[PDB]
Amino acid sequence: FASVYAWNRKRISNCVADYSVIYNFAPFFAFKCYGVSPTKLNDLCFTNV
Amino acid sequence: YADSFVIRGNEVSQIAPGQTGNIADYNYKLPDDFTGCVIAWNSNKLDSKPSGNYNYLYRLFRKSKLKPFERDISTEIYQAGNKPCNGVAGPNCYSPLQ
Repeated sequence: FASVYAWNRKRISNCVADYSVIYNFAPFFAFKCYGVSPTKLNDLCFTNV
Repeated sequence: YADSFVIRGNEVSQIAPGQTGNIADYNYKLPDDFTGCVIAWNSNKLDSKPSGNYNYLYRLFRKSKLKPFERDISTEIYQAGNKPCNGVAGPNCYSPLQ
């Protein structure tokens, strides 16, 4: 991926997504979650992520 | 109520309540109110061994979360992925023990 000088911003929309594919990765270190608790990122609909 | 354990200096700051860390994960949960205190001191001259203390273990990859003041001591069979690992399959075992 790119360095901090040029981030790769993406617009995720129109799809239906869950939290399992994010849990495919084990070495999670900076798992800090703000605003929304990690255990309940499911069953709630955003407007644009 | 006094408890004792041995952790690295990196994880020492994780004993604070209301935070997520390597220790504060599934492995160990502590009450967030935390009326008590925490006492720690360096013991690199005793616990450390020239041969390498690989006998110290910790379960990072436990499936479910933990409730404060709950014991996590069991076989801890690893069953993840989109298939029944059954503990014998082989791949994706990544056992929590380290």
